[PDB]
Amino acid sequence: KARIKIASTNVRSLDEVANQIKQIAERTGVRMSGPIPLPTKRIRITTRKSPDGEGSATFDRWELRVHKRLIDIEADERAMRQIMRIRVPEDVTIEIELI
Amino acid sequence: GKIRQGFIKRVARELVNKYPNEFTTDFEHNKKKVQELTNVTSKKIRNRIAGYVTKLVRMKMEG
Amino acid sequence: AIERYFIREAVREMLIDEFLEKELRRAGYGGLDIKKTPLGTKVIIFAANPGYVIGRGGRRIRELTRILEKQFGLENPQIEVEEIKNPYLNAKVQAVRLAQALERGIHFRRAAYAALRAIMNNGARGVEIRLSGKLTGERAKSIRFYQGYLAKVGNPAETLVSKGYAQALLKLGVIGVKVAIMPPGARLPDEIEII
Amino acid sequence: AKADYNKRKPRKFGKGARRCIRCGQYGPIIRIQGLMLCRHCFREVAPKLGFRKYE
Amino acid sequence: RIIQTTGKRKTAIARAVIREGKGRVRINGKPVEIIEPEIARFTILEPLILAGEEIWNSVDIDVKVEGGGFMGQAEAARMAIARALVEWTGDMSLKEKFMKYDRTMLVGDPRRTEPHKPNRSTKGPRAKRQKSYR
Amino acid sequence: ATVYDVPGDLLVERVAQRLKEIPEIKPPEWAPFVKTGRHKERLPEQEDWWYYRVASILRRVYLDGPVGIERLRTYYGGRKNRGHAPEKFYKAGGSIIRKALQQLEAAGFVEKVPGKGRVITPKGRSFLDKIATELKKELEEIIPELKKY
Amino acid sequence: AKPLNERFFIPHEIKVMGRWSTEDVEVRDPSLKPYINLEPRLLPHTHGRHAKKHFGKANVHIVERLINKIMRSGGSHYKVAGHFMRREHRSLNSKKVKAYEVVKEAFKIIEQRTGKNPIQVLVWAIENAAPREDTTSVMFGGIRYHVAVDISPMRRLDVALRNIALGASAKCYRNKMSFAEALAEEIILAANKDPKSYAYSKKLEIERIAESSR
RNA sequence: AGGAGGUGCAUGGCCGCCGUCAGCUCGUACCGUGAGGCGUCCACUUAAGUGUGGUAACGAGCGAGACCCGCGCCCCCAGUUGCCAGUCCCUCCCGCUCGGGAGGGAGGCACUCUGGGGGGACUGCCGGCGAUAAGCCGGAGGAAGGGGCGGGCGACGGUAGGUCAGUAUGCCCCGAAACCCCCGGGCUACACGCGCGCUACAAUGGGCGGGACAAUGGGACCCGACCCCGAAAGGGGAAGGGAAUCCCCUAAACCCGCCCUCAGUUCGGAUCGCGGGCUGCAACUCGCCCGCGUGAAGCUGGAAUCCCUAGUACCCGCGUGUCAUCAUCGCGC
Ligand SMILES: [Zn+2]
Repeated sequence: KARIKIASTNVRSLDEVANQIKQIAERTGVRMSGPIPLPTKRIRITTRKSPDGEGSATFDRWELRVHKRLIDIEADERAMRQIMRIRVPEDVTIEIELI
Repeated sequence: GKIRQGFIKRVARELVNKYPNEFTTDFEHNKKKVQELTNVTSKKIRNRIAGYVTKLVRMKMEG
Repeated sequence: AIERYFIREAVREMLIDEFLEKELRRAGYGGLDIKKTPLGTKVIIFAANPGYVIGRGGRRIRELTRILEKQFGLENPQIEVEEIKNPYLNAKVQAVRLAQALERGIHFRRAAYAALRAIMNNGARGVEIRLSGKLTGERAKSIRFYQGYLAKVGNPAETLVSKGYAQALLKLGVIGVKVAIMPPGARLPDEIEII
Repeated sequence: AKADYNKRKPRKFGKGARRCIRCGQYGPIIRIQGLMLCRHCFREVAPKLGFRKYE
Repeated sequence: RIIQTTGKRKTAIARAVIREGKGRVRINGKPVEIIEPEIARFTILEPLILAGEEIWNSVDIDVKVEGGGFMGQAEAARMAIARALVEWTGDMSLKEKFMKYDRTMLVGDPRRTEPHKPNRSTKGPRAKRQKSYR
Repeated sequence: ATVYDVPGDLLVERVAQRLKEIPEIKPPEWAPFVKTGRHKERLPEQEDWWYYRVASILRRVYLDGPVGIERLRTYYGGRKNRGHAPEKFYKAGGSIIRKALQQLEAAGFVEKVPGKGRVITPKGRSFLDKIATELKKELEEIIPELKKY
Repeated sequence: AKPLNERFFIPHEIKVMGRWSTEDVEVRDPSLKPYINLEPRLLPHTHGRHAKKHFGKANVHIVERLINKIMRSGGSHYKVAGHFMRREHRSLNSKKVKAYEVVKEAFKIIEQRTGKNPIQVLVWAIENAAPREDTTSVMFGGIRYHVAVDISPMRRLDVALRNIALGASAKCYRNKMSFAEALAEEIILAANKDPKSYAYSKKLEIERIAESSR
């Protein structure tokens, strides 16, 4: 079996990669486990606006969201070559492991 | 405060003038046809326009 | 963790962009793009005047690759130079050009009006240029030249518009130049029409 | 005149072991995710680093 | 016939399973008759007393509750039990009685915590530091 | 009838009374001169608190087993009066819990699950269940609503 | 201490607290009758839900109102019995279980000592402690005047409950009397019209000032 | 070269206040010799220069709204690292097992959950008021009735308001000193005035034993389950975890049982003695923790003054930022 974890800061790129993998699996005819959406990771940083100490304190909360999807497939020669031939856009990160 | 918007009122008036027979006093039907006939992409705005066109049709039928 | 990789990549892109902005001020710098390839990394630099970026004999490009690899730690980088899609719609480039004109010594009013007219005639819904600093005397001022339609409050103003800022180092001090441009084809939520 | 002086001694902890990569400050360094960025720098930088102010 | 229902209150989620039995109601495996405090026990018991002895001694209920406090879990279990009873008997008169007595037994409670804000945060959204004025 | 059908304290006290008989559970020599946690101000006021603590530990192993020293310490901790400083939560000591668990193991009521903790053996399970059954039989007379259970 | 039967009391009918029924409770004052809610209710706990609405507390059971009023500190910006009762960390604020237990004990004491319905005695106390007139500043022309005004039924109920709770707190403050005993004594005294009660004394004070200023 | 030397009365950028206030303006026409005026006024309405109607003005721009994020209801898809309701097997326990309960495997995703796309709420309907409009009050249905609830976004300008000691920077100055490094000290001093807080002045309690229920977030010289040692602090080995898989993490307020019974007390825990530890190259100036010992004001507070309209206020604890150690603090749960 092969487990693939795909994470990105762009939901559209995430979905594009997921759809490409799904199409590859469908054309190869191999059963595929649907994309598991893992909980989004939200990095929040709260910072004081003023560069000095004078004035009423005000803060801004800058948030960076990272979205994660998981897929499980059964290993095959053509399927795995096609998957390794994925586009993997710049903002998406892909990890492949075998079980 | 709850007052209708300028562009909402203008869009409703021009829509009802352009398609007199394509709207009635039914909010659901007005909503469907507003979504079909307008480039609106917001559900809230679409509901605004649909409600106001329903009001305009009611006024017309009243006289 | 995975967030640590995202953060390191963002920070590296930061430092490279800032260094290139310092280096290519006179080259009409517009931005950069970094991509990963099996052999290494590829860096595309958008410049209105690739002549300066390439230099004579390729020495500038050679040294730039050397620096961006050793100092910034990128892995086997290859640098390509491209033209700006439209220099008159990139706010940063226009701000840098106006600052350079002020440094040259053109009257601020004439330079601002010329830049505004050129940007408007090159295609834009609206434009606004703010000049702040020691103008017309020792007491600093802040004058704005505006034309067309523009937005400054809300998500449309945050996203649609392009903003740039630059500093002109004259003899009497620093002048701040701010440029905001609304590119053509941008539709505000208020604009809807029958189909 | 030797060069053994004029050199910062090695430091592994304290406010003297962290600096802003962009500013060189010594005070409010953000280490939330290894940013190593000063408070002012991060504030001026957040929109274009991928961070956003959703609400 | 096994029937499942859900109830939510604040951060408390209760899943109730109802079947045919003798009248055994268990919350997390512990009988409802020894629920402490009496306030929470009464909150849990109210729907059954409203329904009556006949229906009460005709069904068995097992409730699993997570999250929240001792009152939130009790109210979530109350909602789950009320919904399970209503759907099990299918009695519109009983549903009407429940609605008139307490609309919240069948309908959830939308109220949630309002996020805190600066100026003495960690105390509340609107709590503010005392101002010196001089 | 089992542990889940009986209030915790009424069962714990009875288990302590019953455990006073078993010879493998004896207070340590340092028991009289020790508090039950750094967060406690004054040492116990029972003179037989050891048996109550051991019964509580046994019931905890029965319910949430397998468990360990650190998690039992978390359970047995509590708020501390720090004086002018605000109140804060702290864990409990480890020697009491470790010795209680070792004594229970010697008695045969618990056993070590390697890398996981300590789990109740069938003998201890039967002991606790018998005590709970007796308590429930006693309670049923006062509360008729518990008969059906 | 208390019997296991009381510890694990299991109600089987819909009545106030599962022990006392309000079917026989009688309210005379026609002004206050539409506002003293006596509908069947097992647990007097509505989790608020009546603050959003206007006149939304006119449908909250009287015992729940009493519990909410008891849940307090006693005094922070107003002096009670010539003293402040600023209980910071030992107050009953946000402890509805404690307020509920205190009210239960007070009702038990009232029934033991009187032989009648504790809720009926509480009703009587409210009727006796509800003022009928007050005074306020009203401006006509360019200056103010100290005029006399009436009190609406809901304000009368609010004042009565507030006075009863404040009297109970004052009686219990730094005294051998427990809170439940203080509340029971205050309610009984208000029902009996004995001027010793804080509620009756304050009602008479407001009444006399209003009469003098009218 | 360098400069945390001066100048924020030379600047940029940034930020607080006017102010999330509703205001600030433009094209043409018209009135006035002119500065200027009209539009931007009047009646009603709105949180709003929000909108209807009348007019020497007709249109328009930037603000407001729109917009963006999250919460609450329902449907579709998705079933792992998340979940265990039904069904099978194994093991154990109880009133001797009719019956009931627990755990592990297979199995399922049924419910919760995570996260993508959609629906729903729109004065849409009814009665009344206003004038038939703008709109307002109440009612039915509904999860959500009137800006759905909370937030992000701060207009033309001013405030010579704060910031050169965060970075940049004009002028002035040191330039072998004001530049750069090393030890030691200070920023921690203490007759006294003030701001914001913690603990308390007790029974709406203190102590002792026992019984319950969370969420947000973080983890590589890092979190560390689990076992052994110690009375506590703490010490030795060490599984697992780059994370829906492991851990931080079995919170307190609360509930039961016993003692105390109105007392400067079994309240209150300042202030010192002795001893044991942790971090750190270094603990005296000047760190934190632990056991025993003593037990200072304080018994509710004048004038005056502060915050808050619903899961809000009040009470109760926890996460994180600062961190080798140190949270009576900020931001959140
Ligand atoms: Zn910096």
